[PDB]
Amino acid sequence: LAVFPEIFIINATFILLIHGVVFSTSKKYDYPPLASNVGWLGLLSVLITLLLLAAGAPLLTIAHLFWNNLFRRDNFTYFCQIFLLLSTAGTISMCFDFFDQERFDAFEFIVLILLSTCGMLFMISAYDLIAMYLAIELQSLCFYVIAASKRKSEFSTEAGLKYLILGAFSSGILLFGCSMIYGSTGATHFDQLAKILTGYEITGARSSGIFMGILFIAVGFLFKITAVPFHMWAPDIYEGSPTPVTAFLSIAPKISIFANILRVFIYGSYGATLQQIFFFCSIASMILGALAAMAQTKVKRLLAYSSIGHVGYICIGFSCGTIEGIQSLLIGIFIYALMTMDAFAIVLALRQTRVKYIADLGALAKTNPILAITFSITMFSYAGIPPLAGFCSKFYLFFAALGCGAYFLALVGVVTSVIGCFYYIRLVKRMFFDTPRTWILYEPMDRNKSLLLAMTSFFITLFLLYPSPLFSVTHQMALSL
Amino acid sequence: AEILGIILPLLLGVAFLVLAERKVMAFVQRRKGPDVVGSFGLLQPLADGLKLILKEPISPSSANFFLFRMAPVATFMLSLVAWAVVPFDYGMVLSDLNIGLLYLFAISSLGVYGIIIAGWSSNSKYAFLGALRSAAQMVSYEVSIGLILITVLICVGSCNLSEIVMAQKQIWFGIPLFPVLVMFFISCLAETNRAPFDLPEAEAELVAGYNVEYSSMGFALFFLGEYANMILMSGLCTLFFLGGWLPILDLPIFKKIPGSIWFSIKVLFFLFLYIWVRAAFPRYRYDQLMGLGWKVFLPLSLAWVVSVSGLLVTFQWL
Amino acid sequence: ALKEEKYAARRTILPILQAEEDERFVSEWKKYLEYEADVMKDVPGWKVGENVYNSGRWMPPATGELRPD
Amino acid sequence: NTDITALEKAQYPVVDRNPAFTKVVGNFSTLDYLRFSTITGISVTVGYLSGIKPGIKGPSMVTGGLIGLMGGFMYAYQNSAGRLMGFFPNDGEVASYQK
Amino acid sequence: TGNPIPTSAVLTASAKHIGMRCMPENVAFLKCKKNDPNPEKCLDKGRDVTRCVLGLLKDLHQKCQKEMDDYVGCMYYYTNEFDLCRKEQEAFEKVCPL
Amino acid sequence: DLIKYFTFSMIIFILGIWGILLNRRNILIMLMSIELMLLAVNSNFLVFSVSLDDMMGQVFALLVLTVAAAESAIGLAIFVITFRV
Amino acid sequence: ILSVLSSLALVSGLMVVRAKNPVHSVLFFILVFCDTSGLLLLLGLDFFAMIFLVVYIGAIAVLFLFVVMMFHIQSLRYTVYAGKVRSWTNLETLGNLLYTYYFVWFLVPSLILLVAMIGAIVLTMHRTTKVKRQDVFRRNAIDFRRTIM
Amino acid sequence: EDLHTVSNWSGTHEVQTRNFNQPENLADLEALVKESHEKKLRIRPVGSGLSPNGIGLSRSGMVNLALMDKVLEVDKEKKRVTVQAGIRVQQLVDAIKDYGLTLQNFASIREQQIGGIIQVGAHGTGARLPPIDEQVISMKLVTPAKGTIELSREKDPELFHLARCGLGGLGVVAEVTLQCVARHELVEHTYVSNLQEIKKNHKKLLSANKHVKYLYIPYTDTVVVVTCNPVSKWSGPPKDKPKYTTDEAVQHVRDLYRESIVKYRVQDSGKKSPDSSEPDIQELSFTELRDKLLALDPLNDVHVAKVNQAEAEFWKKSEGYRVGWSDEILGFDCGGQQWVSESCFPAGTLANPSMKDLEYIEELKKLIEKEAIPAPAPIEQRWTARSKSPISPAFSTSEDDIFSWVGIIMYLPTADPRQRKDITDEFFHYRHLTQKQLWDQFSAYEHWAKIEIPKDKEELEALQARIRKRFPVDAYNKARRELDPNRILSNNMVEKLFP
Amino acid sequence: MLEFAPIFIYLVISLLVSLILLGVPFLFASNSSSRFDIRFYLVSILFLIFDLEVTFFFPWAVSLNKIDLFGFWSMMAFLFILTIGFLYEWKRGALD
Amino acid sequence: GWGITGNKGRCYDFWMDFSECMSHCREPKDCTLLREDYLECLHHSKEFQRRNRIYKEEQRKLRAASRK
Repeated sequence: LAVFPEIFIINATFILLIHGVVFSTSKKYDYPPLASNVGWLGLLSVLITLLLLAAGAPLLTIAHLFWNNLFRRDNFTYFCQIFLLLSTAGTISMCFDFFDQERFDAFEFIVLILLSTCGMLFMISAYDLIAMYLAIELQSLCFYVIAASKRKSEFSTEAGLKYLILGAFSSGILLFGCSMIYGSTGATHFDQLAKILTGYEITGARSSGIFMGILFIAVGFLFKITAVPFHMWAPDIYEGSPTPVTAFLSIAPKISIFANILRVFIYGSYGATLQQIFFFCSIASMILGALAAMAQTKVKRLLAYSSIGHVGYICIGFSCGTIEGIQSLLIGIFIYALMTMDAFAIVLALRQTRVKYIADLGALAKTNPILAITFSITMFSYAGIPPLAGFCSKFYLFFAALGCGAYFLALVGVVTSVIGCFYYIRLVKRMFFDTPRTWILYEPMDRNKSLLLAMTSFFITLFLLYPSPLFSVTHQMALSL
Repeated sequence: AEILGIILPLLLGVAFLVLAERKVMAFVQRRKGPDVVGSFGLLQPLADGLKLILKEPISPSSANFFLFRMAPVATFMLSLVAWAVVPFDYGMVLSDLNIGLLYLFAISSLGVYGIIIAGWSSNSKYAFLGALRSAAQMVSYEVSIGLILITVLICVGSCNLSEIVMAQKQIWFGIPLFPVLVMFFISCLAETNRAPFDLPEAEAELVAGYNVEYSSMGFALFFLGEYANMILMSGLCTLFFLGGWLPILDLPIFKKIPGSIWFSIKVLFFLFLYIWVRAAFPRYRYDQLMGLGWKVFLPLSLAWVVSVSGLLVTFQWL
Repeated sequence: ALKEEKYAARRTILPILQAEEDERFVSEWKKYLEYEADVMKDVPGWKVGENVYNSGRWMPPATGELRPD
Repeated sequence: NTDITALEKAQYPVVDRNPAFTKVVGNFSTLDYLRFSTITGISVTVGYLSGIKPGIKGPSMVTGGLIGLMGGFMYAYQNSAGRLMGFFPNDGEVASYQK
Repeated sequence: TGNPIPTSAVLTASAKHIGMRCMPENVAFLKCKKNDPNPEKCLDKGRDVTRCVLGLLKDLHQKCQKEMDDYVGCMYYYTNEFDLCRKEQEAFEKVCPL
Repeated sequence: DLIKYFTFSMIIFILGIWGILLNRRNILIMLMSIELMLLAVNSNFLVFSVSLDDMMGQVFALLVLTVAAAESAIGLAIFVITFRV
Repeated sequence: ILSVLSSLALVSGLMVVRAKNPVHSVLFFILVFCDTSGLLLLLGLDFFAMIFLVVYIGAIAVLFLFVVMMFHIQSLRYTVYAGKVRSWTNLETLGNLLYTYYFVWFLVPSLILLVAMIGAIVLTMHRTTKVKRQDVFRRNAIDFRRTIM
Repeated sequence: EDLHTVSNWSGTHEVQTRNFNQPENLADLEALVKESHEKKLRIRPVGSGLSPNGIGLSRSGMVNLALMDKVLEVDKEKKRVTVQAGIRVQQLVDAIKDYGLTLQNFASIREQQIGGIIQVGAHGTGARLPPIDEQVISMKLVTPAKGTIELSREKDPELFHLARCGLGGLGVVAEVTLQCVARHELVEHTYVSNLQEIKKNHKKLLSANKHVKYLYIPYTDTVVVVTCNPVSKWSGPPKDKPKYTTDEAVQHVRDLYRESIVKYRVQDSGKKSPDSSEPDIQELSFTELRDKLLALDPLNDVHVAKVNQAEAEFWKKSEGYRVGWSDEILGFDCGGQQWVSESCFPAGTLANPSMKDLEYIEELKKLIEKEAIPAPAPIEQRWTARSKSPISPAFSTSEDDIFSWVGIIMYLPTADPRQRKDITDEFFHYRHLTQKQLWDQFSAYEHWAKIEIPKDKEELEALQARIRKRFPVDAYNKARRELDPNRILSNNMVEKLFP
Repeated sequence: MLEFAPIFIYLVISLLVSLILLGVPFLFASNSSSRFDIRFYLVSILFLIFDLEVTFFFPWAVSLNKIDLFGFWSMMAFLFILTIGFLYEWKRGALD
Repeated sequence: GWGITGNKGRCYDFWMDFSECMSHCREPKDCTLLREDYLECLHHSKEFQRRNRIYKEEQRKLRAASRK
């Protein structure tokens, strides 16, 4: 046993896939638009998976056969795997409206999202290089298809091709690293790998073959999370695709990759090389994002760059070896995810507006004044303004970084937060104080999208009154590795 | 080397198969086939050949000599090299590969190249699309032949063709898996084109469906290739399913039991079956044909791998 | 049953073949050690002649990748 | 080979290590049959309700019920197994002390 | 073939007899090898198995040589393949050593 | 001799990544080089499995075969869709 | 001498990344795969040689050829006679593992082939079946029918 | 005390050395003890197995002692070390030496846990030196279900003695407190003397040092004998401001258990005099000779007799004596385990006029010479004092007495293994060195670590009844049932000894 | 591998034979007497997938006595996933 | 640790020693003797470095004789 939570989502995907194709290819049902019927059913398939994974959390480690030769499930994986499904479900909740407006007959598009979640669930628990690569391939492959869903419009398909090549290269680079890592280790399991690589220290103890592999595996992961050293065309992918598909790739693959990153590198590899590369990436991502937030104008692209800047703050936790720092990274991932879902949902709130600049998004003070305050909260959360939940996560990242001793890295993060805040007050000024740009009038959304904002915006502000639970949850996960 | 002793007799076999097909398919139609040229048309293949050789070209065009003057060479070399692993009697295979069967599968996967290239070098849109359709057919009845060979492989231990014909000492796999022989034959009919399945080979659409520069050598080499591919794919329905070189084992006093003679008799039966089944059945139109390789011979082949795997796993017959 | 008969015959003649190979390889190893101690002259070279074990276990010396293929 | 030996195992008193199917499913408490029943309902109700839009209410209800059966049954199985094995509260040791 | 030269054919031909007899020497050699695979450490047990087996061959060579000379003719003709001649195998086994 | 069969695969992989870097304009050569580098790591797994005398290499090489093949399938299908009608 | 003839694969791999004529690129692609299979033969991995042939130069470079033709771009050994008594052919010693011990890394490539099927379907159905062959779709009551042009 | 590093930045990399099986948290171990007390499953502390008696059973649940070994507490003011039984004796003595105190007596083997040694008839060489069993001021015994109760020798002298003599069957000692004597210096002596000469010299050795150890090797008139002498404080030169240079003659740093690994450097440095006792080896030639002695039994090995004389001569060529602290200098049993089984004669004060100390040594040595089946490994003979009430405060009053301990050692690993084990067990049971045939009247006290009346299959009656007849363990048998009703702490050899 | 050399020379000798069959006609007889059919990409990708799954069939075929009833069921799970893919292709209508 | 011809592989025995000695090993540094022996079985690097010097010393004498 022990694979039942993953088995259910794979079975649920197959059952939805058979239901969608048989029904969609039905003259009797007049070839109906299954998407949105596959939806709701798809959202509850994730929710049933969430319950099964949570229910069997003590039972997850049922047998040595699964952990030693296939995948190992641990307390850290369970807490993040629960979050991964919740992140996936939250994205589906905002996405349902997009399915309704679009002529979505793509029942398969939901099955791809569930298949991606199954790949992501296998990715979090993957304990072998073969398993991690195969799981990464499935999650990315499902994602490649979602990017090219709007075939009639070349803008989505061309964006998909750049995402596909970046994905193929990232998987391929990681694969080459596995080959080199395999050559020295003689085994592909992370557990066997850790025994050979424990305290390898490429300066203290010679390890030419292992390092050659480690260099490739680390580089491949960075392309997947849109790290700035390998950001490449990844920011382009975010703006070119419509906002809802962009949201799904924005949070769920990134969270899965970050959780996979901590497991593959901290436990398996012990050299003074892995922490430093993230430290350089963190400084660069925040610097690139801060420059980009001022440089970028389109609201969708700006969100991607703000997300890239936040990704750098997340990277610092791995960069500082302290377990408290790894915990701080987890606090950041959760806050960034809630804000990223909230931010995409506010953009999704202005569904009526076609692609438009920030100035057009302004003038929301007179109309939808509460939404205007809600937009201000979303920008503030990435900005690092103190009352919001993001600052508390950043302060833990910074407090851990000061304890870790990363004064230079910590300072640039504060400086990048400072660089971001000026644009955010300017954006807040744009919303109410100035640049209304025509007094444009917006349209309503579904209750689920409003609740995504309601359950998140209140929580972002409520974090100050009761911040203890999240901090407790995050450290437990870091210690488990 | 001794590759001459397997290519020259095979060349004679193909040359006499053109006559065997014309003559058998004629006898079927209540008429003697080629019957004046030789004593019984036995020289008719040599007459067809020596005619095609003495026919002046329509245009020399020896300039384009690396593109499609070696593509028929490739098709024919593949159809002839898949004969190495085919064993005619115990210890008469030219090269006993311990993965022999998979090597045949690979040779087919390269014959796909042969067809595609020799059709693309013909700068005729109709002929090129015809060659592409023929390649897609030859490769769509290759998943079905693949699964049929996985069945006959589950029954056997290994892919070694000498073992697959040695694993039938007790009973030929034609008797228990007869439904499979019918599917391998109806696939080998469709993998090669010569079949009820030859719309790309509809009498006219074939000649104008492989090349533009004939010069006769191209016409003969394609037909020599089709007839060797046919002798081969009939020398597979007789290794796998019929007993490759095995008698019925009654051990007669009249019969001294030669091996290669039994392999010959069986491959003659399957060649005669190729002819008979070309005579008596209408063509499948390539639009029902591709819908027969996917919707009929793939499900009925998958079922057979699960049936011959199940019934051999439950009762430990493996 | 035929394959088990063949494998039983092979396993039964295995000790004789392995003894012949042991004698042959140990003779080649004696001559290789008498070559090493001769190419090394024993003052400048490997002050220990064979010293191939590298831990408490023996292994056939070394080769390429796959000769029998 | 295989073995049901588990990490973090036997936190509660085991009743039958490695329960055979047709026993771990014959151990369904009236709560498991109430978990396998509410999951199948929330999966039929969502399945029928999702299909009101495309006209597939009946067959989408049936496929939601198939998903619910699979999921709720594997959940009831998780519960009754982690109960028979030493993983869950496991107050059903009276069934062993009595039989 | 000829003097009892332990060729491939003459060894795989008498392997039945090398199984019935010379089993203690074979199992001792195998016990050594599975204990430690260094060739020297049971060079003596190698001599012991080779001694009893060369003796077994010279016994088989001396008695019913023509049947043994026909069976090893088989095993050299068909390379140690048993089924290809069960007639010679029976002749050689039936005449003297069963 | 393992170095000869590895550094040759290593520089086949380098050729693949080189063609990736240069040919950002043409995509069919991009996919060519993708399958090239997924061979130079596949042939690498096979060579390292023969050298180490370990079967995990060949298992992983077979799975990379039947994963890079699906990757090429989806890649070329995406490339054909990219050249819309 | 065929050992060092991997230089053929080496130069043909340099051709595909330095060729503007796509036919030469795919030809030297096929050549790279043929020489890589030659190599995998010299190593004795017979199964992987034939699998390279099949699933590369009978499927994948077939795909690439299609993308070119259409859509033009413009002594001392000590052989241990144990473990030779029963020589395991490469297929047998891949099947002893892939289907029983590491079988989940074999059911996951199952899911990857299934995702490849679903992907080739959802991508290259090309509006040629129920994806859009459902109907043009029309509704009379909303339709103006000459009331509004 | 800390662990030997964690690369993972966390506990996921584990270091424990002895007891690799892994030990739960002390509360978790107690919860496992409670679970067994409620499952009725036998549980024993993990056993090294060096002792022939099976204190730890593989069938029984095994409790990891790595945390117990890691945590050690010594109080200088109270001169008492409060530590869990899991810690090995060598680690415990080193901690006492670090605190400036020494242990009066030592266990035969450093690897065995000190608490297990206290259970197995703990004793040390010395007529005037009190045994380790009487040197332990306090002990804590696991309470059958949950928790433990602290006890002291003064609080429960009879119960403490019953538990120590019980071999841990009556109770498992969670924590043991040992009194530490003022630091003193012991000089190790290694030499070979004739068995008849050494038995005659036994009284002289007993008078000179008060501690006597004799090793008997068969087929050799000369038998290796190792003795330890306690030097006077500030003997020779008086102490002065330089801590080491002035006191170097009185106290010098010496190697303790240096030969942890049998393989040793063959290079010659410094004195470079080869010996098999203080160093594993000092010369390449004597290393080859030692390998031959291990391969061939002494009866067939002529070189071992010559080597024993040569090593004694080598000691004379080398420094005449080696002076080190009492904790630093002690006799350590070799890591390799060879079965030892024999009974020990008691030199009681009433028995001392009836049989002289010279008579006791002569009779035992003559009996070892008379043994029908010779034992190849050397036979160690040592003397320990009675559990005197003054040494550790106790309500119970014990008359002063002495003991003589003889153990016959044979090679456990051999060609055709265990065939010798069977013949030697028969030889222990019925030959001149017989546990019950002739020594039942003597009532010689078998060492608890040794197997009792071997083979145990040949006779189980002696352990159950004859041992009760020989010594008053009947109260201990009732106490064993009383201390643990569930009998979760049950060892099969203890069950034979005490029902 | 040892038996691969006969076919290794077979390729070259058949090359020679076909070159002679090419040159024979050349010597004698002197002076005086649709935008795109994507279904060909669907059929092609589908053959690719099904030949990958036959590649996975081959070791399971030749080694099925070793994997007693567990390798069989693992392959039947792989094959049920193949069948789900093939039924999604049949219903969607790629087999036409 | 299965191998190309199976037969328990070749370095699984060395990995078995490295893994047995990696049970509750004090530190990898303490057991690195088995890991290096295990790596040596995997790549034969220790034999190669000695082979290069045996080749070099023999070559150095031969090169010295040739140069004269």
